[PDB]
Amino acid sequence: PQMVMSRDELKLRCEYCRFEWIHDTLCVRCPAQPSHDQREMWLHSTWMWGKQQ
Amino acid sequence: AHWERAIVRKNVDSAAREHGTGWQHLRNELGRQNVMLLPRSQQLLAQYEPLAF
Amino acid sequence: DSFKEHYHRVHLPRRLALQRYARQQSLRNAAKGNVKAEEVPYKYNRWWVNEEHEFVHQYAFVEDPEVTKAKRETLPPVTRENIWKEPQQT
Amino acid sequence: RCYPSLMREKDRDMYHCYYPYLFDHGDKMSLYPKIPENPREWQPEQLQTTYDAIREDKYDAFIRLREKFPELYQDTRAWDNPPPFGEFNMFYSVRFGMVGVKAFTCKDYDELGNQFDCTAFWFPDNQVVKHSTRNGEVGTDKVYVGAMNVPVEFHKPHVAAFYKAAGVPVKHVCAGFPITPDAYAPVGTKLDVRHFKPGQEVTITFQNTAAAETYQGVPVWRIDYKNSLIYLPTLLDADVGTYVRFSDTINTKGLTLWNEHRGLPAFPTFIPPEDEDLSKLATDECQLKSPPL
Amino acid sequence: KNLAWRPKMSERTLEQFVPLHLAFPRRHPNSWQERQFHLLGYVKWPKEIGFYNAGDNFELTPQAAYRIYKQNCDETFWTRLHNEKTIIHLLPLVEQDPGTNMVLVDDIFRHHLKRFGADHYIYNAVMQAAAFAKDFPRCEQLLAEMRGLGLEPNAQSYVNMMLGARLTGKPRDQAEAFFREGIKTGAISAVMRLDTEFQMWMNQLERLGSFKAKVGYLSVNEEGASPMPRDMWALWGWHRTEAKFISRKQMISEQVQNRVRSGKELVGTVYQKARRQPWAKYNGMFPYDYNGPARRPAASFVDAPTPTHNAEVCGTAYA
Amino acid sequence: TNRHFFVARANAFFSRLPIARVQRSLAMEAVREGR
Amino acid sequence: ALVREQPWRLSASPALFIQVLQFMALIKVFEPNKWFTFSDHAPSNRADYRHAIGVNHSTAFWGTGEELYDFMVELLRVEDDGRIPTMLDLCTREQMVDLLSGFCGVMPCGKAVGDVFKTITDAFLRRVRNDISGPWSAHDWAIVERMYLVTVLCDAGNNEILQLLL
Amino acid sequence: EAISHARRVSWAPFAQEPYFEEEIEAHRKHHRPDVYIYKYNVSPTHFSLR
Amino acid sequence: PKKDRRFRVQPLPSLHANSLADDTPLVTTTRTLSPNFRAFALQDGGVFFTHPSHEQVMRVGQNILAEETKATGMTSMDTYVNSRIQSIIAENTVENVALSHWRRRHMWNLVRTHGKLQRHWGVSDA
Amino acid sequence: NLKGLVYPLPYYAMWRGNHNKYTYNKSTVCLWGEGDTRSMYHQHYAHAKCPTDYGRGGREFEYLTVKRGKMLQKPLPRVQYVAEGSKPVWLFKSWHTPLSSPSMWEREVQYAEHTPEHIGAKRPLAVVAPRTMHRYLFLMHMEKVTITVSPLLFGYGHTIQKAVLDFYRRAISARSPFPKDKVFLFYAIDHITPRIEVTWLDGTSYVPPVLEGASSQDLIQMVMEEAWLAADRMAAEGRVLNPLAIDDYKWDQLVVFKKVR
RNA sequence: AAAAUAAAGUAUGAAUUAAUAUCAAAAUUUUAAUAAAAAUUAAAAAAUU
RNA sequence: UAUUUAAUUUUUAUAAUUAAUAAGAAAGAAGAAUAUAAUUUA
Ligand SMILES: [Mg+2]
Ligand SMILES: [Zn+2]
Repeated sequence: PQMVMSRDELKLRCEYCRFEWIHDTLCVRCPAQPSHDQREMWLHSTWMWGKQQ
Repeated sequence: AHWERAIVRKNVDSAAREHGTGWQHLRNELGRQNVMLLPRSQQLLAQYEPLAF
Repeated sequence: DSFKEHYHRVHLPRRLALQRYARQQSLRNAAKGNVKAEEVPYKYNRWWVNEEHEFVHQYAFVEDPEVTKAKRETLPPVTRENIWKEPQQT
Repeated sequence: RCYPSLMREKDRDMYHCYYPYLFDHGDKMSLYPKIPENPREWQPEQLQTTYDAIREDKYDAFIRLREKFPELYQDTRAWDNPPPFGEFNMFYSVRFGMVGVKAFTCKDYDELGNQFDCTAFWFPDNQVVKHSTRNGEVGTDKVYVGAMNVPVEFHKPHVAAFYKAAGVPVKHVCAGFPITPDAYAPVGTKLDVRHFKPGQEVTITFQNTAAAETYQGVPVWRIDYKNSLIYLPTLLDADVGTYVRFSDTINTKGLTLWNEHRGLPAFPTFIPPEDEDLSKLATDECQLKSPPL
Repeated sequence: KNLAWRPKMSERTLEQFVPLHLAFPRRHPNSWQERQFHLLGYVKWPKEIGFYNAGDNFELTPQAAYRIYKQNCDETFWTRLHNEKTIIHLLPLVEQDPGTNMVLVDDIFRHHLKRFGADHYIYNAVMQAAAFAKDFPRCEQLLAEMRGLGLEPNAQSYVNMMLGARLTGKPRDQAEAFFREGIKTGAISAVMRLDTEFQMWMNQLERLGSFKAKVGYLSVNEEGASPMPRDMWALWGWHRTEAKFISRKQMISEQVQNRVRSGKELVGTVYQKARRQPWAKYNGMFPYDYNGPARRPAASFVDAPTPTHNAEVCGTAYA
Repeated sequence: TNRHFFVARANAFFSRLPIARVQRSLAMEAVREGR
Repeated sequence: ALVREQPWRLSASPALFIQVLQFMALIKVFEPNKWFTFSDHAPSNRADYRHAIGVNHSTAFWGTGEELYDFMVELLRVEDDGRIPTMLDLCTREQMVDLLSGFCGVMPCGKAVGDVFKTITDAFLRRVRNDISGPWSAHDWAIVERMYLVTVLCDAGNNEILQLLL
Repeated sequence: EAISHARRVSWAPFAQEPYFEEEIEAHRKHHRPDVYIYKYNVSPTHFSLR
Repeated sequence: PKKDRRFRVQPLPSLHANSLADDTPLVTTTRTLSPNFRAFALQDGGVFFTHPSHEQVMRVGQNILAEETKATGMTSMDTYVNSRIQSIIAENTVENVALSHWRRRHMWNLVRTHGKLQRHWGVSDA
Repeated sequence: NLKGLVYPLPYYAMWRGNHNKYTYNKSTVCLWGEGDTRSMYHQHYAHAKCPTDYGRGGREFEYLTVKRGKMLQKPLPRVQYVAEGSKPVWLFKSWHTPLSSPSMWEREVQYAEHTPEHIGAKRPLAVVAPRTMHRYLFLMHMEKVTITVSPLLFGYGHTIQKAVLDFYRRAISARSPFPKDKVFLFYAIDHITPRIEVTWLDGTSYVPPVLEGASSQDLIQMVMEEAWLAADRMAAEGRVLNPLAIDDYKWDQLVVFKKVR
């Protein structure tokens, strides 16, 4: 899914599109037309301190 | 000069720890009540005269 | 002398001592006149289906020391004739 | 592929059980979670279930359908009837091998014209010399097999001592085999050669010509149980006279060595029948051989 | 290449094994437990008043509850459910000494009947009390008073009839009659045939044997006595959203949500348009998950009278 | 690898089995089935 | 022999109880490290050390006196007042002394274990207070005194026995 | 097949929602009446704290 | 520049701001033996403390130890500790040799051997 | 990376990376329902797991467990609330049967003990109920709907009166599938808490529990759900039930999305 | 890669090299240009080839 | 030549509870040397 720079650049493009949480990372999922999927760019779901800042 | 006064502080502090307080209060209130015991002397009292300390 | 082999240097004899402390249980369950191997319960849930929907099995094998003590003590009976006189098919 | 299926511990609960899930109260097994006898430790929003018509009807149907159709459900019988100890559990049983000697090299044909190069191994005297279970920890047990009886004055004075303590006749060589508790055989047991079935695959540990080597797939060809030989289709890099440690190759890529289709081993030790005497028996009639490869 | 530490599996394969909802190696230390007790507005009470018993539940002491009643009899906020709750709190006292505690029940009874003309709650409650006190003819008398009053005896009233018929040492077919009459009345809806379901009811009541008995749930007297629940992050739900102990100004808000009309969502129906989805919600740590629960002023008692009998120990108040 | 199981060899005892006898025996078994 | 297949034998006769205990204290089974030590200035760790590449697989941790000592402690472990230990009301007083010195002699510290010491000493005083009234000899003082010497050695001094002797 | 005892229709010849709340019998869980016992719910079937 | 390896004092419970007010010292020591230290006021402006002696304090310690061990009996560590309190109360001197030395040299009292070489309290010419 | 004893089972240790090398813990890392979470409370795992049955935690998982001592095989549970000698009726449930018939939702084995003779019932009742949201009243198995209101009772703003009469308003509105000749409204004289009474083809009448703070769709869905329960209940008597014109649970349908351009 | 020749050896005994403390193994960054310079974590036994 | 690796320190009855990717009386020839542990041999 395309990664938006921040939460403000995140819009709901269709009728069926939703806001969802991927482990504290806010994202948009459409059960129809998956090309509408948007992630907020943020840390990986699994990160250590030295590995990711 | 710093290493040794560190040792002295450590001893007086642990000797205060046995009494449920520490160096951090003891310094202040040996200052407050105008006792003027040098920390070396507080070490001597802690080790050789526990009752006086 | 890394972290871990020093760790085990110190602690493996302590693990041995600890399980020795585990073995004394049976010992005062011996001394007072009781004789029992402390039993392990049978688990009826060993068959399961996971999230990808396939059959997953868990194997529980229970060792019987009163059988073992008999196993080492005397010979097995004579090997049945179906075994060696016919080969193992590849 | 080379991994089994992944099932997490959280995922095993009543809704994932292939058979009916059973809860343990310790004197009795029931399908209802144990209702704590002190009622005031009941948590809020918790239904203590004394009866459920949903989960009891499926159990009702299941049990009857089992006794009513015993021929369809024989696999289901694995749930209610576990194998007792010993009795050659296919997955849990590991038996010991024996110590051989690389004797010579030979050549055979199979049914077709095919030149094989056999290596012939000799099993001079195989006796279980020692039992060692290490501090009673599970899965830690060893059986020590000695070979090649040897005069009193041979070994260094500390080796002979060991053999005297054991009670076993003095051996040239001893090797340990890790095995399961069920696979034990008593100290001093004479091991025969047909402990190894001619069809099986054998793990071999020997000295290279100069470190130790391990061959994990090698099939048995032929067995002379008179002269106590065993034949193998390989050319080893090994000196003639090298002591070779034998074992059963316990799994070949997802397949167990011993199974109903493939076959079953004579389990803790082979024992010969009381009525046979090898001193009356010729070499050729004493022969055992594999199925064709 | 130790494989106990750096196994041969890719991180793509292995990242499913990273726990993000982590349970046992807990994140809440002990020092916080008390702090998070204080910020939720909870107050430590002395053992007489009440306590958090073995299931970490705050149970209000009997003879404590009666005093709360006798202060709050005429208060504006005191509703008719508070009365029957009080009476419910008095039951062990009702069994272990019926002579001096049925007078209390009758006080609440008369006061209720003059604060409100009559109620179904109150009659259910006091016939339950009379059931535990083993006055049976009192139960028939009370039921006749119900029917004469125009009150339609409730399903619970028939269960109280069954309880009183049971533990007063009276035979089956006096309970059976109550059950059958109750089911003819359209109170009890029983799905099974009468015999087996009466068996079910009696099998539930035999588990529930009384406060004085030798076998039963109510006959179990041991209480973990704690001023404070020994895990403050304790759970009634799945998620941490669903935690058991929530703030008092939250437990006001949910009560406000309950007693206000149903226009948005379904009450009483088994559908529940908004489905429970704990896993769908925010998974991540707030700054109070690191720095600790936020400091609030410790809940204090001003000008409390001096503790006479401070040397004496409180008896478990089950009596 | 210098251990005892590996270094020690059984050469000296080879008279205990008749190598030459078994080779000829399986020669007999070679001509009996006709390879 | 004495633990697994014939558990009754140590309880039946205290004689070999003490004999086995004293032999077991004579070789020092609980510090095997000094089995391998040729110079006491350099104590050898042959018993307590194992490395994963295989050093000391042969000299590794040999549970040697483990089962025996734990067992014959648990023969004296009857702390229950329901039944007194069956061998201790069978022992001669001199025997009680000698098996106390057995336990005191086995341990690497040279000190007896608390439960055992308490048990034996408390069993001894209730015999001494009885027998001092009846037939008594000067030798029966030797038993008491070399009881008190052991009692001082293990560092719990007996005020009662000392105030008996003085 | 691959189906568990639960969810299996009969013995005769998931990731997206991991947790469940347990089902009472259908005729039982449609309207489910209060019965006061001493501050517990007693049914012919279930118990509760309330 | 090198990392500082001097010893660090343990953290101490934070004040509630009550300490800021004068007449409230921020040292809180209220302990078991506290009431025994009696304060008197000298003419100088200095103070005069009356306290129990060394052996009295240690005797109190011994009483508390015995009183905690009356129930479960005395364990070996308790034994050794009580022995040492009992010694240090009566000390009169300073002890420079290891405590185990006497036991190591007297071990022959504990473990008796066969009577051929058996060692007694007199040995030579016997 | 295997040394020592290796068991003939094909891959037991493969998921922890091929080795046996620790194994002496009783304690592992845990999600909910994993091992050391025995002692904590959770909705799901209180009723779905026995707290002896918790094994080790994440990727170190028990595929193979070897323990010593005797085995206790405790006897299976015997089923409650049935007399011995009782002969049940047997059912055949199959995937061949679709979900549209009530013959999927019931007891598979059927006793005479579980068959209520209260109601006319030849075979016992079901245990599992379908769940959807009923937006409309549709005449399902009902023959009459009676709505009784006493106008004497009067109130301003949102009240139960408003709710029941909104039930009526929805019943008679243009988009309601309910046939509008069988909705009956009654004005009562003396002070009736307005009730709704639905009579089915059995002659049985249900009254939904109009609660304080009830709304319009609560009563609708209560009526519809109880209507399903009653369809099954009447099915138990042996009535032959006609198929419903409108299906509230969409079994035969998929979620369909509109197009792109 | 087979064949021929030469390496533990007793004896003789040089030469290049040499600021060094019993040594300096592994990693990370920094510091005016490899940095065996720093700091930190760490984990280098002895002899012979 | 220093570090670094690889091998060895000359039969260890036995191997792996962990790290990382293991060691019993002594040197001539390991052979009495022409592959027998003596091919009878004065
Ligand atoms: Mg200076
Ligand atoms: Zn879209």
